[PDB]
Amino acid sequence: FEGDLKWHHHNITYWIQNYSEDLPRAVIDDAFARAFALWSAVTPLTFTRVYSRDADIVIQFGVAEHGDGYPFDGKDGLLAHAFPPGPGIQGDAHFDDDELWSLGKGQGYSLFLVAAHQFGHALGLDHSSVPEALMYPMYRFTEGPPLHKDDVNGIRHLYG
Amino acid sequence: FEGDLKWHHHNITYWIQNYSEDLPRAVIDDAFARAFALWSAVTPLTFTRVYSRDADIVIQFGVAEHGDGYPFDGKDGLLAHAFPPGPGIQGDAHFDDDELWSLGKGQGYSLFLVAAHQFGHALGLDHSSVPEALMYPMYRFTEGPPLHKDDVNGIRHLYG
Ligand SMILES: CC(C)[C@H](C(=O)O)N(CCNC(=O)c1cccc(C(=O)NCCN([C@@H](C(=O)O)C(C)C)S(=O)(=O)c2ccc(-c3ccccc3)cc2)c1)S(=O)(=O)c1ccc(-c2ccccc2)cc1
Ligand SMILES: [Ca+2]
Ligand SMILES: [Ca+2]
Ligand SMILES: [Ca+2]
Ligand SMILES: [Ca+2]
Ligand SMILES: [Ca+2]
Ligand SMILES: [Ca+2]
Ligand SMILES: [Zn+2]
Ligand SMILES: [Zn+2]
Ligand SMILES: [Zn+2]
Ligand SMILES: [Zn+2]
Repeated sequence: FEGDLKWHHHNITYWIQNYSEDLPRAVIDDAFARAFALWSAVTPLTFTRVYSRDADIVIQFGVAEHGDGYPFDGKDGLLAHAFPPGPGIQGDAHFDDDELWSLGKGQGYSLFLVAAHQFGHALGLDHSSVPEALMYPMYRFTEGPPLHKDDVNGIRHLYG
Repeated sequence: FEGDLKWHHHNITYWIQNYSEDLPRAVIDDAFARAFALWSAVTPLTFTRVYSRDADIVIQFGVAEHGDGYPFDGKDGLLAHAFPPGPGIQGDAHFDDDELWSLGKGQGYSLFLVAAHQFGHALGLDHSSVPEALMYPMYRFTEGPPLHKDDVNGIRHLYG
């Protein structure tokens, strides 16, 4: 509630600028697609993968300094970040490639879960006080449906 | 916090209820004393160690669910928590003993710097937006003085 920053059109586009070596390109594309699908279902927004610098949400993996002014910190600590909606850097989502990206139970962080969390930020969502919620600021691996009442109440407040 | 929760007396008392086995008791006593020393310089408050359950700030090391419905999660993730000022549970500071507590550069998390962050919450400070600030909610080890302008502006907003 320093805003509320939101997108001002429904058909949001995204560009996967570059890839991590941790997973196959196809797997990465799918993790990101699944992560948008979670928000797609609960909002009037649609997400279209495009191959253009002019996409609303540009996705990159970057280690340390990746030229937006906000260095990653090597392994652990900061996992990723996303800028709230608006023009340019705003809306973009950056994943620290000093982390080990994976999917499923085990090593590293689920690219899916972390992307779903970053994309909530890329839609204008802040952190939730609810510990189970996707937008709670602490990563916990879960096999369960990632969205909870508080996440859905949050986007509904913005787009609903 | 909610309505700027703050203490309404100047002589704040604390009780170290139990001890982690990670460090000598004497080192633990001194780590916590130093953490209070940092907030006493910039505030009207003084902190007196007492040996009573009626202390304002009760300090304890615990694991998982530990009595307050706000459970810890084993090694890593959540490090500690403290409650804003007020009666009973309010003001108290809990340290996850599934973490390794240490001092200096190396293993584990510095009890001194974590205590200092927790005690700022136990005085009524919320999280800071400024990544260097002691009240920034990401642990980074540092040898430099812990307080930054944002922390001290925060405490002065509460206690003048
Ligand atoms: C803003 C970004 C750069 C980014 C993000 O959230 O997008 N990240 C920043 C996150 N940090 C925060 O912005 C933040 C904001 C508000 C609150 C919090 C927070 O409350 N964390 C818990 C704080 N802890 C306690 C406390 O601070 O007293 C307490 C409230 C439980 S703590 O135990 O974790 C803790 C304690 C002490 C300290 C400490 C700090 C300084 C000195 C000494 C100690 C730090 C943390 C964290 S991140 O770390 O790379 C990240 C984290 C989680 C996810 C995620 C992925 C999938 C599913 C769910 C989550 C993705 C990315
Ligand atoms: Ca953008
Ligand atoms: Ca990192
Ligand atoms: Ca990686
Ligand atoms: Ca923990
Ligand atoms: Ca108390
Ligand atoms: Ca321990
Ligand atoms: Zn970035
Ligand atoms: Zn977040
Ligand atoms: Zn507790
Ligand atoms: Zn904190």
